[PDB]
Amino acid sequence: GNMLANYVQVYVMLPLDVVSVDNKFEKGDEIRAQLKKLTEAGVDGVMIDVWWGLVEGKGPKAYDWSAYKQVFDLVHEAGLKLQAIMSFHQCGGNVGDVVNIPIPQWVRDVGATDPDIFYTNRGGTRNIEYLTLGVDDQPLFHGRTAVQMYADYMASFRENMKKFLDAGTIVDIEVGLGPAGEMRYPSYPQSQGWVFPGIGEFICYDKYLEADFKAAAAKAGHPEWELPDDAGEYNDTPEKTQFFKDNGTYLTEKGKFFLSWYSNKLIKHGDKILDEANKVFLGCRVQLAIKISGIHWWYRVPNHAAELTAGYYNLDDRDGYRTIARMLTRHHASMNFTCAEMRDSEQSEEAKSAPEELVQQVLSAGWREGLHVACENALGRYDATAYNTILRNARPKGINKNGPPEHKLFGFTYLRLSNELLEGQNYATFQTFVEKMHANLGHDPSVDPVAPLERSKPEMPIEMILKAAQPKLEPFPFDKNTDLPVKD
Repeated sequence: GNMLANYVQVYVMLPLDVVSVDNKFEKGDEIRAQLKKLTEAGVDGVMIDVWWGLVEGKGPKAYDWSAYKQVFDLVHEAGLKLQAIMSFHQCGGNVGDVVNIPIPQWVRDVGATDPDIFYTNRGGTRNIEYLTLGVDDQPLFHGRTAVQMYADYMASFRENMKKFLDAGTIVDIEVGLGPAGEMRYPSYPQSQGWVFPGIGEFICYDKYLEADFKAAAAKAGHPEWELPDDAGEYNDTPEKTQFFKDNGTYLTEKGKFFLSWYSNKLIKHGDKILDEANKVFLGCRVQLAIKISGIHWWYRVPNHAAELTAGYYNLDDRDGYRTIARMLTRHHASMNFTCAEMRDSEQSEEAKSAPEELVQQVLSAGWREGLHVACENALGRYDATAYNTILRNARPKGINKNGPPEHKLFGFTYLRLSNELLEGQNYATFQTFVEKMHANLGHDPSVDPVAPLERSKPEMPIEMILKAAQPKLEPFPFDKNTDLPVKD
């Protein structure tokens, strides 16, 4: 047979500051020159955050797409594909961050009288990076619900970016579903004192979510159940808490119920927003995608505390990522993950980290459910070893010289475009990496054509999503090293 299906697309994330904090595009010459280097390297496309805080920052439904239209023109001009992130979250916000784009001010002004629009921890601190899913359907924003704001925003995107959708330049719409665009709770915020590898905190104490839990608990026959109060704080370790210790509460009926409620609220948050995104982009030659955070710390202990507080109900015998993958199937949505470049030996022992096992579990879960799985690197790397790790995860069993690979990533996106990537040995090493991802076949402008987006299949009962959690299956086999390594 033939081995064309070993080809893995490579995308490059554009710089964080590509559009200025005042929603102006001022880097036309630089970007054009940078994209020229990417085409010379055989890159398939680029990816960009489309910041809600810029486009709708001046007022409700006051959409200004003018800066992004200019960037998209340069990408189209370059013959590159484009993945657009609907970025409903804050950019920056930490002391020292250069690019700071909070969510629109008129949205946050509602918090002056209703601070419960923000994800809230047990101590009462409000996180302003992203609106709590508890107000998904609360009409608090000049009459609109949060989901309405997101759907209207994506609708205006489709109408205004018609030229690039019709031409096929845009191939993916990534729907931001939480902090950093990731479908998770803000369980480890730097802005509130979290330091790696703290277990994080459950962030479900805003009045809307607490009322939701109260109702669910009452209906379950346990009105005495309250939200956890024994889980510790951001920087604790699992054994210093009653919730996560051995024979802790997370193993009790009470704990199991809360964790199920917590993680299920997140899954249905994505399910409903993907449903509305599917209707907005119906007929467009795009695939919808979500982004899953790579919470690799405390993976090597039974409590998986850091994953649990982020909203991923993942245990040694419970696959908290295949449930998410099962939810995505009806939307034909792709699952975008991270940590593609990480090796277990690169992490510290005290963090109980296992990024390789995490990546293998997530990829395997997506592949078991027939999804397109794509990945990013979590940290900026320019060394051959990082690329060889990505190559391993891109084709776990290497090249199939007489057919399609057993499994493969649908794509990889490199974080992140910069001048240091495009100079000297960094650029030469990157170009070799693209060649190996393409299986030495060369850049293919027409690979993986995107079919017109079809309507989501019928919504599943939560039982069908939860069925995927157990029995937890072993991951598909991954080779230790790629068969197509890059020379240092």
